[PDB]
Amino acid sequence: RSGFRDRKVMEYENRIRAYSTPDKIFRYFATLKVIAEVFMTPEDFVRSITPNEKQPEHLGLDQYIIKRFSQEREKFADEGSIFYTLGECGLISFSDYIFLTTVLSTPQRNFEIAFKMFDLNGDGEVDMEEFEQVQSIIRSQTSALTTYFFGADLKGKLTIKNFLEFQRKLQHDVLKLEFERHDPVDGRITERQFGGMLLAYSGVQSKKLTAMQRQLKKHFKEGKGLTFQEVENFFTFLKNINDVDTALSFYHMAGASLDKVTMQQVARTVAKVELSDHVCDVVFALFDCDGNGELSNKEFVSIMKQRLMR
Amino acid sequence: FRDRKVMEYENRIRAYSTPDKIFRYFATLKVISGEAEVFMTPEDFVRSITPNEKQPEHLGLDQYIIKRFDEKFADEGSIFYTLGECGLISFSDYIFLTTVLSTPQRNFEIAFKMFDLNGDGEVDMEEFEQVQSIIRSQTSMGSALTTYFFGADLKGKLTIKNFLEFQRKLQHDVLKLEFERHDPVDGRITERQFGGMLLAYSGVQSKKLTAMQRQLKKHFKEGKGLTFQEVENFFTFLKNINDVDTALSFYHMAGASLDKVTMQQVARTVAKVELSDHVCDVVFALFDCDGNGELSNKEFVSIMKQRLMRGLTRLMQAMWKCAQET
Amino acid sequence: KRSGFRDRKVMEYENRIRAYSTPDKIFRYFATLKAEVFMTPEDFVRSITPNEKQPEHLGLDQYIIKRFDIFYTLGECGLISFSDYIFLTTVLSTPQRNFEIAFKMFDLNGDGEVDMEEFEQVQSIIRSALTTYFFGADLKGKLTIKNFLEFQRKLQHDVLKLEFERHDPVDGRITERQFGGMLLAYSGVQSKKLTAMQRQLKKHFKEGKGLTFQEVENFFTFLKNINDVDTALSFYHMAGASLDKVTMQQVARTVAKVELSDHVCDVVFALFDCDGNGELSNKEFVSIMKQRLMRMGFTRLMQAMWKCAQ
Amino acid sequence: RDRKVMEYENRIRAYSTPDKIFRYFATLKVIAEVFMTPEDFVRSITPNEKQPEHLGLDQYIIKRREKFADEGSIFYTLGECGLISFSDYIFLTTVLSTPQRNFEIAFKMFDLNGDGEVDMEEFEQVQSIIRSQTSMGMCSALTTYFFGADLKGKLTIKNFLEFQRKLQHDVLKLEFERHDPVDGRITERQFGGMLLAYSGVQSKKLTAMQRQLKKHFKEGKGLTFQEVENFFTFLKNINDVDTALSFYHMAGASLDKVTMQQVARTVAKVELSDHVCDVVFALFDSNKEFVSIMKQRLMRGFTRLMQAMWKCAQET
Amino acid sequence: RSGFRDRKVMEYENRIRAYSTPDKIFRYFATLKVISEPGEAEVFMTPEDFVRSITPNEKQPEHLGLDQYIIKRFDQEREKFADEGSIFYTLGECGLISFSDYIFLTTVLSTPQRNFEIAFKMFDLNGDGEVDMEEFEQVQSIIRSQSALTTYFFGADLKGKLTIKNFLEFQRKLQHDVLKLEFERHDPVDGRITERQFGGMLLAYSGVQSKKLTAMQRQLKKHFKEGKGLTFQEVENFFTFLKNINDVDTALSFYHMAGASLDKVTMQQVARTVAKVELSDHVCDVVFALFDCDGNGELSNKEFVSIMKQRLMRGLFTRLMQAMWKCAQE
Amino acid sequence: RDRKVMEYENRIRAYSTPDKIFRYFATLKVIAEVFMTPEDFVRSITPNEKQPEHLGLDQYIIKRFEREKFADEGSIFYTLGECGLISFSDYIFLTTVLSTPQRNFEIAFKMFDLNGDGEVDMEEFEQVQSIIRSQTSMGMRHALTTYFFGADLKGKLTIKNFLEFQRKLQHDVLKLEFERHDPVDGRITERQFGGMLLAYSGVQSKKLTAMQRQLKKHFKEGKGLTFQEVENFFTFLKNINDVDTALSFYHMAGASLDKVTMQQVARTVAKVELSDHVCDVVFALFDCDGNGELSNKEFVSIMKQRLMRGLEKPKDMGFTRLMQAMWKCA
Repeated sequence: RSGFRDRKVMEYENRIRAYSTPDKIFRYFATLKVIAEVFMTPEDFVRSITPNEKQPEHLGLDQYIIKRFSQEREKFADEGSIFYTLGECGLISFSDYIFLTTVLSTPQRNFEIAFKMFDLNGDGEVDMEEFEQVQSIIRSQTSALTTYFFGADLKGKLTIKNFLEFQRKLQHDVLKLEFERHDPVDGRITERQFGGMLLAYSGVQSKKLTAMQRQLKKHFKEGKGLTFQEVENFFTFLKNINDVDTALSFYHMAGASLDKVTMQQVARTVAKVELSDHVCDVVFALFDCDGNGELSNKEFVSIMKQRLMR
Repeated sequence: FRDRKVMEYENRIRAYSTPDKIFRYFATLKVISGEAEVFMTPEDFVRSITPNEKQPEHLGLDQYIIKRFDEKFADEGSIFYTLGECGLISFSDYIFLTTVLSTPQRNFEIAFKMFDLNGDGEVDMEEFEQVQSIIRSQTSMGSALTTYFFGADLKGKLTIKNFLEFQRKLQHDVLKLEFERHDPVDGRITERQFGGMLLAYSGVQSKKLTAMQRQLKKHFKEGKGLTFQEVENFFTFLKNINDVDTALSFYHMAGASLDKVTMQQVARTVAKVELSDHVCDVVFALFDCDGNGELSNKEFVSIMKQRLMRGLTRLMQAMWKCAQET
Repeated sequence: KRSGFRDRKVMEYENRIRAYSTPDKIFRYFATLKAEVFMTPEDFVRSITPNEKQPEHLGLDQYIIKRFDIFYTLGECGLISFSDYIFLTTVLSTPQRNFEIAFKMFDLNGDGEVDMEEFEQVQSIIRSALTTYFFGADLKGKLTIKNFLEFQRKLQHDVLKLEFERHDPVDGRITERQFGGMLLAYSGVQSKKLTAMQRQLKKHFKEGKGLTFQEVENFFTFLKNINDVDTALSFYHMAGASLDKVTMQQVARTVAKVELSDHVCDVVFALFDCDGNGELSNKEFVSIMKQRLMRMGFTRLMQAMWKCAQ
Repeated sequence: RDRKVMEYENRIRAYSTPDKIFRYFATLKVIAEVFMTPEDFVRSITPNEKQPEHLGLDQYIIKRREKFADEGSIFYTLGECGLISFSDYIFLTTVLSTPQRNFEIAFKMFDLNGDGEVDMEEFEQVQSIIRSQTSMGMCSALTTYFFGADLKGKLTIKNFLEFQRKLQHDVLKLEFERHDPVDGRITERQFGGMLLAYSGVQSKKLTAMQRQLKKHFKEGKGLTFQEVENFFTFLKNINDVDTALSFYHMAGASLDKVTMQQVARTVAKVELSDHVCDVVFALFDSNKEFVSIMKQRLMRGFTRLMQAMWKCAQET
Repeated sequence: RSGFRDRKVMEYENRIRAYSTPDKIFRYFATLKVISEPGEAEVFMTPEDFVRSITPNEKQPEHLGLDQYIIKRFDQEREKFADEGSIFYTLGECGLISFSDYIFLTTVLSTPQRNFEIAFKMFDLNGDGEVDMEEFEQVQSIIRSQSALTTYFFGADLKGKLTIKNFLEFQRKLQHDVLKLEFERHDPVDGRITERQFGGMLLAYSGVQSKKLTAMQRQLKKHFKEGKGLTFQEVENFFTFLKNINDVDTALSFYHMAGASLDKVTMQQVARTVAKVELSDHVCDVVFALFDCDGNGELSNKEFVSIMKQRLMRGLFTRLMQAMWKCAQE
Repeated sequence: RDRKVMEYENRIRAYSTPDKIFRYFATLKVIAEVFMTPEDFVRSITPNEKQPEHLGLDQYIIKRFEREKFADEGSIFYTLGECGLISFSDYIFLTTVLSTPQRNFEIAFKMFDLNGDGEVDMEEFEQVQSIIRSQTSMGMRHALTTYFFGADLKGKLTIKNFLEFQRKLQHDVLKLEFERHDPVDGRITERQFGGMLLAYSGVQSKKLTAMQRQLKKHFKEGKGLTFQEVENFFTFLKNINDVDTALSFYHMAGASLDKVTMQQVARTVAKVELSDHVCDVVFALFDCDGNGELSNKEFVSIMKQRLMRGLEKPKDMGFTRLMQAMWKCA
């Protein structure tokens, strides 16, 4: 089969994603050349950070699609998408690319502080140039919209409250696109796809997704599917693994069973979010010990941390 | 060796013996009433959790100082009174007080929410016994003040707020005893004792303590002294080292010199607290590269952490159990 | 509700009495009759079994009441006075070895003759109605290590049946979980390790066929030679062999001179194999058994090493 | 020179590979296979005893029906006229240390009916196992001996334990002889050097004994070999001898020369002659301590627990 | 029900193979007792016997056994005992193996090329390694330490040198000729072997893994690779693949850390690059049914390269403990 | 006093992070970036070498950005880009090239070039390193790319060229280790070469004196070893595996492990000529006791830890040496 080609193709695509210069990555994943400069569609962007999704055949390295340069022009983004704030109509310039990749992987922690740095008294404000600095610094651990951030004149102040909102939102749209790049029939994704998602940033544990489908097959949960809401609530649960971690440990030490009920519980009390009953059966299929239903917390929290961190 | 062989020993006990073996060693009183119980004074309590402090050699392991079931032992106010006795700490009070010293706020909050399913966090009496019990299964180690917490009927509840305050004052009362064991003079502490206090939970680091009294003196900055407030404050700035750490890192990179000012500025923005202009002399004295005012932030955040964390291959603990019982 | 928290605190207390109180304090708490206070065979087995809740109404100094109408050799109709307790306990515990040496201490030129006032002294030593049975009606009779061992030996058989009846068997058979729990008895919260047994059993079709009391006593005498059963299983392993249901049988046959039913094996290997193989965990097994059979340092210095090894 | 020489040797004994130990104490070479003689054997495991300096380190003596052992010393069943090959050294050293219990359980694995019979190749596996946990582990004419000349016979624990029992004995006579018995007796002091052969300070607590056996006119009598042996036999029991002494202790009776010979007859079923006891108290006086020494002497500040660990490990 | 009797018999025989003298072994597995005039006789083993005595778990014909043989009366005109051109012919007799040749072959089938190249170099300081007759006798003694073919090696006059290049080839044949005899010893049908019999060869030298074999057929039954059979050639390649377990153990470790899955594919890959051999899809299909993890096509590499090197050699906190159990010694 | 200092260092070289280690032994700061002089690099891996008491812990010689040259012409270090200065970045790479076996790179490179011996593009090489680092005790905590993959980075690297880089590096570092002993005329001391051998070895630093006394009574004491003498000895060492078996055979063969045989083993097993003097020193401290006999076992052992630069992450006596200390306290 031509499946030994995919294997070598992803290995390659992956190697780029994690060792090549920002530049090269871009010239690989981005599929649009506009007359003349290259841009990557939201889909491309996301596919550049997800490490296993293949690149469209004849597109690829230094091979893009030629597109001839009002409210009647092409639109790749969508209603609300933070990708419009990027000037174009949902297209991401190489420049926008760096910014965005570094606003995706850095913690609120860092920004909150780095901002407070330029507002010794206020809670955190930055002008057009101050911000340019907060990046050079933050980028050391990894005018499209400049006007969007500081009025049209560039004398506007950027607030940590607004930025966090900006990030907390970029993350939403990115997370949705990942749910989208799986073809959801009626808004639902497979119990297998959902796992593919939860394990993306991990080894070839892609084989334990079979250990899952069996577990579900047995208990008659073999095929409902996971809607985005369900997927998303899990991921807002995941932003707290730290608290969820130390919280799942106490339930352990207190001699309770780390089963579906206590996970749903640690979600309400530690992350103030209601988990779907199915998400838990699926987050268990592939995370309990072996059939146990005993959420192997150590192993869980681990994976989730790199998933949560891309 | 006359003192080091002694200390280096006591320091091993604190660090590896059973809570018990530690309590019998450091505790100084044994109150009689045909039955008797061993009580450690607040003084002993602090000495049992702060290394490099010799116990009265005459007292020591199982050697106490008999009293007659009455006479107060702790300062005027100290949370050590809520303990029922008059400043005394029974083996219970001890195991409890120490576990309420090492576990961070975070953990109690999360632990308390494990009961007030629909609210900030309210734990009744039997739910509390169940929170410590759980919390203790992590601490280095692992009737009088229960009324103080749940009324005299025991039917009241505790709040994660009031308990965090209880813990805040326990940490304060301790900080003051650790400050007292240094013989203040008009409320001042040696530039060397405060230094000592910092390197306290480290090792033979006590040689860089003399490399400090030399540098601190070439600059004529040894003699002004340090008040408990000056000190208490530095320690409130310590409670946020994680944010301090990752705050200095940006300043450093962003270019700025990590000098006496930057520290004080970071202490304000990131830790909402003022750092004594002289406290910084002592900190930089023994934490800056060398002559320069440039502080060695990486090493600073290192020590400061283990200082903030008195105690929290832990086979060595299990090989000890088997090195004596064999 | 907290009906369990209050229960687990009840047990914990009862277990601290049983493990710290004077023989006096003990007997009073469990003894359920009243004159002089006695404890039937049910009371006795319970006063030496941890995690067995005493009928609350009764408990401390609260016993039923009745008028004067091998637990029979004691005197009464199966009821055990207090002296008999302080005796039968010291007997049920101290091993053969000790009595032989205490007896061969008064019969230098034999195996161990012991008259009445010599038995008294033997008891006293060890510790730190039926006597008319042991030494004739004139008390000038003598007791042999042979008869005495036969005494203890039978007592041990009757106190062992007592636990087998303390599970209400259906047609002589007792539950797989009932037998397996009977073992773990003297240990920790390992009571949740049985749930993992019922699983290992349910998989290979063998979850309730039944365990004849005979199978239970044929497995206990097997647990008598542990010290050799251990040194033997260890010679097997080292000899490249495999510690499996086959061999465990062999050993029980040769070294203990007894037969182990394949079933009892499966229940044992169920909750003692290396988490699902067949490879008995000899070291771990012999440990629990020795503590089970009993009712110090470098014992944990080992498990600590293996954890860190991972 | 001595205090330094001996130490060196003791070390070899205690830390060198069997090969390097053998080649040291071994003194011969026949034609070329280096053999060691009973003398040499006992001298290898007896600490504080020096080797003929001219010989020693890879230094032997060349030879080419000259007997080297007593009339019926087990060292005859080895094939030679009393010599011990390298193989016979390894075999014997593990038969000396390893306890009966260990040999019985092994033999009993290969014997469902009886108590412990073993064909040739089985004896080889049980010996592979046994030796793979002896301090020494960390062909011979014997096998024609144990299993007929056809190699089809079976060994009994009775018959093996009996062999091992005789070996122990026959080495004791070699130890007790390597002292110089006059008329067949050994100095009060000599039998003391044996009891304390496995401890540091000898001549310290020794001369204190001589002082005490003088104060009580109990010296110069000399100890026979039967006496000395009857003692060590008593020694191969300290485990029960302990739980025995303690019992007499609590029972009220004082632990004296009498209640001891009393324990002897019941725990090891042997008669300790009076003089043997006078000598023991002479330098012991405290059951708790006493046992300890007789422990390290019976066996022969903890880098040994690391070894207990390799063992547990080898058995899990 | 009585497959038990079958095991004690099976064990007894390995114990003879592992802990007996070469003689007692020869006297047990050997099956021919050739007699001649007037009253002198000798015992020989056929190649089928020789191979059986080294391959554990194969039962010896009940009625034959210890000292029990087939009596043959002394005979290019007489009967042969081995395929056309089986080294066993270079031995002199017609495939028969004398007690002496038994001691030989055993010490040669085992030991590594390395050891032989080094021992030869000792006698040809300037050269690659030549050996006359007496020296070769020495090498054998050196290796072993813890009449018709001698001519075949050193000319008809014993005045001949033997080269490593050559001798090693002899070794190479011996090894190969034995492998065929082991394969053949599983009654092939149309030169192909059962799936179970292949596992048989692979687990041959391991303990009592004989129940995993059953676990295997099941694994195989699900994915319909139930009974296609294995050619000898398919086998011999997996076996020369094994002659590299080292470069393969470290190769699989890297593929592991490098992210990649240890599937039926990467093994093929590993064999290609590392051992310059091509593994057959079916061979891998059997290997995984015997070594996949829970049964998810994930090679348990660790325990695999472990069981295989034992098979490669025909060997008849564990180490993390072994280390310090001596480290405290140094 | 001087002891308490050294201990610290080793203890840092042993447990500290690849950064704490770097900021300690590196001696420059260019304006701003920290660097280490080849002298520093070597100094950081060789245990017991003292760091200029005025530098160390975060201290450096501030330097200002045919300029200041820091290494004997030709040195590989120059390929690092700068004038011979090793940057932390390149510090790790270099320590992970020195410690690991040639075998590994060979295998590792095969994964990315099925056809040939092995090639590796710029990013594929990033993977090899990454993986290979998981091994080393350095990277188990923690410029030239252009030299490697052309200027455009679109080039390829060979195993050959690379192994050539590794080869040339192991050398230049051995030269620097040599020079950092204060050679006169180009000769180290009988005692300093012995030092070199037992460098990454235990605290056996009280046997050099037993060695100087031995060389003494034999008029060995006082001639010195050249660098070539030492080099060939280390090249000899690049095969202690075959030399271990080679010595072991000569032994059983019956030959004595003397200065003459260890000279013949150097030739046939490594195609290198050992000099009498290097032999005299090796034997001076590695002979059994008195006879010229080599204690080959103990010899190979030590030489191995030395051949490993002590950079081979072995948790063997790890938790042991430490937990042993506990003992010597209770």
